[PDB]
Amino acid sequence: SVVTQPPSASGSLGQSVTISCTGTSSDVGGYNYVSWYQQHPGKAPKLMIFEVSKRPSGVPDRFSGSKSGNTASLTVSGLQAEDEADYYCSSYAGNKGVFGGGTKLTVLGQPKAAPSVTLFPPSSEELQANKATLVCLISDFYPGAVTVAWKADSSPVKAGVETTTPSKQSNNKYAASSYLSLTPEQWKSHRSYSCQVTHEGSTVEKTVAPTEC
Amino acid sequence: EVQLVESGGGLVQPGRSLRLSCAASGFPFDDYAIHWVRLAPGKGLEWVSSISWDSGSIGYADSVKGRFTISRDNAKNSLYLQMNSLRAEDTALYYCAKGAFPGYSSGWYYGLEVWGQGTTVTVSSASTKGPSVFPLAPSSGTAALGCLVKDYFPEPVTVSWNSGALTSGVHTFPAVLQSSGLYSLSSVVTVPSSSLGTQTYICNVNHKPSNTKVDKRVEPKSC
Amino acid sequence: EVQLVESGGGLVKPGGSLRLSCAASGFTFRDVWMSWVRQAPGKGLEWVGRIKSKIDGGTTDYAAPVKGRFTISRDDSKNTLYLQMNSLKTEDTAVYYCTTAGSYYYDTVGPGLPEGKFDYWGQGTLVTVSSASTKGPSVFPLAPSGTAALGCLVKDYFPEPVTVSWNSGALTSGVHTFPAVLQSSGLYSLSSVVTVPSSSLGTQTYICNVNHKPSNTKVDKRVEPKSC
Amino acid sequence: DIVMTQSPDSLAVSLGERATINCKSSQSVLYSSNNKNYLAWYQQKPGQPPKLLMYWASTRESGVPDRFSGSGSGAEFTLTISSLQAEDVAIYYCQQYYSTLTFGGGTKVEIKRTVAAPSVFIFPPSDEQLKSGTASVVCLLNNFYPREAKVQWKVDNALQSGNSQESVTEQDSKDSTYSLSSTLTLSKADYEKHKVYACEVTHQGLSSPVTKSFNRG
Amino acid sequence: NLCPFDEVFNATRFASVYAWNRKRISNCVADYSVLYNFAPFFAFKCYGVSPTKLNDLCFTNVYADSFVIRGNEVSQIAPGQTGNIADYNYKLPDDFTGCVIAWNSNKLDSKVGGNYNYLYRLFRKSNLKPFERDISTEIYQAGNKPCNGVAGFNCYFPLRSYGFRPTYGVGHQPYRVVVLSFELLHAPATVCGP
Repeated sequence: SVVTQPPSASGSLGQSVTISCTGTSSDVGGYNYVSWYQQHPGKAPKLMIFEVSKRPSGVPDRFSGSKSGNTASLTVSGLQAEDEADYYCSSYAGNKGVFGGGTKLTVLGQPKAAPSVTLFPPSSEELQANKATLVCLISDFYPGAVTVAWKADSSPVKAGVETTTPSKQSNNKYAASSYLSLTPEQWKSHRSYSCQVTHEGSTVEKTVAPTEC
Repeated sequence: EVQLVESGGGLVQPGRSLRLSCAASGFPFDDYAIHWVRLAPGKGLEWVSSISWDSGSIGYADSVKGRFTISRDNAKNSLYLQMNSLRAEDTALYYCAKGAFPGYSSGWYYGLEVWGQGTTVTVSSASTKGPSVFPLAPSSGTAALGCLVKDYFPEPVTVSWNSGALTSGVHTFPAVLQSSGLYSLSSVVTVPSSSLGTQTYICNVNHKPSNTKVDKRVEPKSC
Repeated sequence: EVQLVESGGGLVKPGGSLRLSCAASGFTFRDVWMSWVRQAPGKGLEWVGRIKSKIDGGTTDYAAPVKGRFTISRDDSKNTLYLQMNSLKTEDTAVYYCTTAGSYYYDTVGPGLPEGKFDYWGQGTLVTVSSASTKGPSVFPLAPSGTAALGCLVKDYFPEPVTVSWNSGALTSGVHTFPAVLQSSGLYSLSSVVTVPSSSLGTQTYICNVNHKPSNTKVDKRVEPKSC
Repeated sequence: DIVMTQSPDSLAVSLGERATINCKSSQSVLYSSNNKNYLAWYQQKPGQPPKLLMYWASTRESGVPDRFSGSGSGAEFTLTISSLQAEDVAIYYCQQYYSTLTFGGGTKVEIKRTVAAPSVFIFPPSDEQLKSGTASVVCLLNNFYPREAKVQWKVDNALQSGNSQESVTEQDSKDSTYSLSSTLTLSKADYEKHKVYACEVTHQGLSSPVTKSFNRG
Repeated sequence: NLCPFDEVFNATRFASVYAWNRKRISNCVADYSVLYNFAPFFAFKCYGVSPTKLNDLCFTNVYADSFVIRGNEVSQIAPGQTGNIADYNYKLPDDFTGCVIAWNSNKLDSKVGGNYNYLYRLFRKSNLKPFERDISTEIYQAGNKPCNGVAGFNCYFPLRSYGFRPTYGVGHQPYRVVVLSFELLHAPATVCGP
């Protein structure tokens, strides 16, 4: 089967948190070969616990494994910002292993980070392919929530707007990007385009113009 | 170092077949038993198959039962996975992983120490599409410049700068889903302003899906 | 309780032979790897030998200096350890402890420790290897004249030492059984002084009990303030 | 076998200070088959057997305070007492059990203390003894510190030599004090040739030298 | 002339499971008095063979295998019961026509400082053949660098210790095990004890 594991968990900075993991008597309750794996975005999994509660070389004591029947539990004390990641348990089951559904851990109490907006106008090369794109790039912000609003001159545009959901960078912070598509005609028509980036009640409007080239 | 690197994946028409390869390096692979594990978008880790060193013990997963076929050439230090009758559900990232010590089931007992960085497998009926790359110039005490990888499918693309020599200040953004179901990415580097007359910057885009490489030269706009 | 009582040390002539005996009680004796460890005056501990449990073979191991001059024995029915010593030397003069040290790391005994521990040592008997003769000690008062002081002077005896117990050992006010000095003639003299208050001198009969079992001298000397 | 080594040989620190001992082995006592060090630490107060402090190089014996704590692995071990107490004065031995039993050289641990002037007492010869024809004059110096002291016998103001013998105690478990005994052995003949038998004590605790003395009358 | 079962079960020291001991029993009447052998064993189960007075039968040889493992892994000693112990520390045949017995030893094998006498073969290249044994104690050069006969980075020893402590619970308490293999060759049966 698939192993019951809550989708989401949470804990404040410095606190603890437990990630339960419920299987059957033929896996979690069958053998004490329960592992736990940490996976950060765009990287391979890491072995964090093996044999229920044993830690490999170079893994903090903060992390501690345990079990009770068909329910294994991973507890992470002295929670740090970097702990904010996904976690799955593993188990032997006779010539085969099985994983949990997984749990995404969010670490609260991380300090606010202001966003840094960098808007780029259309390149003439692009324009020379009867296309135009403005490139707004957010970064270094926390929490992840951000609103992006574009405006042609004073008048906002909601077409050709595409926007990331903020992802996490090596700065342990976030990074969104909005792309406004235009026709070359629209670009030269309006005297400017702007990118409002609203984050935690504070705002950043950057502005670009065809005059800027 | 002990190093598993997986290759052999991309776009493939639903119902077709495809064969992946895990290149071993820095350990007696010929003793160590190896496993395939896949990570489906949104979903988590899922066991695929397990092959003993001697290839005398092979378990497959219920999902891929009588569909996939694992193999290995101990001489060439290579693990293979022949995937036939592919479906959308297979569409995932495919990791190759070994146990720290050498046992078929040891990997399960004492965990899987070493994992490769994976090769991505897309089972879509959609078409491939190679990117259009465009320079995001600065205007000549640092300067931000980059370039724009635009309208491609599937993921991923890689961007390196100055033939991978320019490494610092670099931030390749995650890509949006183009409304047309493509992708649009933007690599941006921060460099000294003083260097815009001296240094010339080139971003090295690569979309192997398409078999399409691009080196775009980014230079200060004339006004 | 558990206890390890060594018996049979004393004076033995150079090249002579002597049988030490350790009477053990309190713990499962036959399961433990018993050892002898010796100590020369002022010098450190030195392992002598070991006998393993007879279920673990009953192998003997001896140190380099005593290699093939000593012979360890065992009697599990009587719970007693022996050390047979032959071709003794002046180097071998030392106090010999029997101990359970080095056992628990290998032995087959489990968690049910007698007093919650395993490493036990005896008081250990003194083996003096000299070609000299025995001599009984002389007992002389160190008389008293706030808090005064008084003692007993044990003087001239061989070998060392003498057991000095102040008032059946009850008195412990300032008992200072200083080690007996080696005399030019090989004899031994100490001054077991026990500082006690003035007032108290009126009462509190001060009778040090000196015992020297090599010569088998038992002396109870009462120390009285002098009239002058 | 294995040459257990210790350093330093002697050690003295104040009350509640950091007391630090070491051990060096000619081989490794780290057994790969279980990943345990086969090493122990032993406390021995004078006149008593050794007491086990530490085994497996780390694990304390029942009831030993957290004060004591053994660390290290392989062939360079160490036992540190966080804060040295009065009774902690003793010699300690690092005995490995990896190969039979071999003990270290030994490290003597002593307490430093505020200066302590000696209480002094002379005892004249005993009537009983004088019959036998010998004179033993004693001098006591109970409760003194530091250890270094000078005791001169002087008979009718005559600097004596060659006829004295001393015995220092061990540093009192509690008081952390020393005591000394100087015994002046003379023949009855000589003992009668003189009148005043004095003992002069030079110490740090005494401003100017103190003398106690007796008169045969 | 009964078989020496008392020597097997009430032995002072049992073997580490990796070098599991094997005591041949031949030329003796194996009267099974387990029903009243003065020991309340944790459990008992005869695989293939049955304990219901089957003593009447005459066997060629009986190989009694002994060792100690953790309660958790008591099950591992069974036909088809894969795991560490099964795969690296002794294994039975799928067609196991024999009994197996084991019991708690916390008051026999648990040592205050931890028990390190008992060792479990951690890793091994191949799974063990039924009733096979390995006492290999060589370092494995997992690393692309040699070990020079030492354990360290990517250089591993092939054994480990159960470190039994009474504080531990049932799961990690020492449990001794005795196995009953019933051999029947062309040689005349030497043990019946009907």
